[PDB]
Amino acid sequence: VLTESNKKFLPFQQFGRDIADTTDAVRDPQTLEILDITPCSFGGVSVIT
Amino acid sequence: TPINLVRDLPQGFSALEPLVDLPIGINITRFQTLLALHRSS
Ligand SMILES: *[C@@H]1O[C@H](CO)[C@@H](O)[C@H](O)[C@H]1NC(C)=O
Repeated sequence: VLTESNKKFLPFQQFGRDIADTTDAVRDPQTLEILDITPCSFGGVSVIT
Repeated sequence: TPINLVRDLPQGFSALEPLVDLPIGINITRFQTLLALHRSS
């Protein structure tokens, strides 16, 4: 999900990585908008019978 | 950074943000600063 980022990316910075080196924020190449990235919603499915 | 001291490099922390990558491919093994002079031997 490409939500509007609150991160204050410095002018030289492009990305932002997680503790596992997964990018959690990105810099749009065409505009200086900072976009933070959250994983697509997931979870287990359990059937109650 | 703003400094009001002329010697004894002040303590504390100050990061150096990258200012230019300069995609160059030379070898450098001898360095020499280029300093102006107050000419006014
Ligand atoms: C250093 O640069 C010189 C160029 O004068 C070159 O001849 C030499 O091979 C270079 N050395 C290394 C270790 O790259």
